[PDB]
Amino acid sequence: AQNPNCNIMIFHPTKEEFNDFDKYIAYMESQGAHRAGLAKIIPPKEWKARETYDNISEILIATPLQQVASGRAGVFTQYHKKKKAMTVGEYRHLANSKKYQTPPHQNFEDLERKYWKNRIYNSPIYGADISGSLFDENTKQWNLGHLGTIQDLLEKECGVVIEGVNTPYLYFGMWKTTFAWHTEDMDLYSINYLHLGEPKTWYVVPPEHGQRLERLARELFPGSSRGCGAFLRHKVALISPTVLKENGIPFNRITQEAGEFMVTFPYGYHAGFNHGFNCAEAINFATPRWIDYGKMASQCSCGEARVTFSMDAFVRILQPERYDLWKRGQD
Ligand SMILES: O=C(O)CNC(=O)C(=O)O
Ligand SMILES: [Mg+2]
Ligand code: NI
Ligand SMILES: [Zn+2]
Repeated sequence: AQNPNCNIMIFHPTKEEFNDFDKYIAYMESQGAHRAGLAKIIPPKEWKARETYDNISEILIATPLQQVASGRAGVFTQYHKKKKAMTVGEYRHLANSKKYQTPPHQNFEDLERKYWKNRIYNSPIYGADISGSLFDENTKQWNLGHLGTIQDLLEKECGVVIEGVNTPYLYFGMWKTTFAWHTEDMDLYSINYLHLGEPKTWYVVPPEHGQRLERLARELFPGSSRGCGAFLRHKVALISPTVLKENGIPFNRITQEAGEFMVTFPYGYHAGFNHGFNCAEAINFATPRWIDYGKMASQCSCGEARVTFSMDAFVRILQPERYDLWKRGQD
């Protein structure tokens, strides 16, 4: 078995290997990459996402989210308070202000220490989940707006044609902006490209050990667990590496820098934080190997998770027994 310790693997495809996206994902899996839940892909030196980032300031962040924490430093939830709209230029200025800017630090490890010590005492503002793309239309390789759609994959594998669409999302971050522990909708893959700015630190639990994280989460968030049998789908709970280690949960960590891709694999729980002002683009995707994960994915039916239009068909076709309860949660 390849990669039996479930380490995060880093790949350096050549320009020729960067042509065929599906083929390269299957290659990475042949080397055991998926066992970690997360892989890094460094593009060939010849590649670029677009020519420059000099003209992005007028993008609108219609609903910036202030991420307010509750709990203790290593075990907390966050809720998202909606703020007034602002442009990317306005948000960048805000991220760089004395109130929000990255503190002085020695290296990524020192910054990570500072994050976990101090995150809860601040409420950073995240421009998350903005439909759109920063890839140039002429970028033919690993262009996250030109991937094969999940609806087409389901139709290719299973023969059933379904409604729905699959488009990317932009994320504008600042210091301490946080992504809570989660797997993707329907335990899909994700791919995330860090277009510009400061790094993003990731934590990940191997898919084969995801239920260990779920059992810890139920212990640490016991009211939430009584409320919903899949409350990590709410995407609000944080648990620090120190607490994971104290409880014997297998995990790994890595820092993504600008110009790098990360892929999360089906049922790979992940969480993390941004180091300073940045912009990422991410989208969900599927492969043949996903289908079995999609059929077994947990679902939130309590009403909290509320998701896209296109998840309806995935539940309806892959999980018909669960469909009626899940759809009630959507309505
Ligand atoms: O970058 C973020 O805030 C969150 N991203 C992801 O969870 C992802 O790409 O799957
Ligand atoms: Mg602009
Ligand atoms: Ni994710
Ligand atoms: Zn729920």
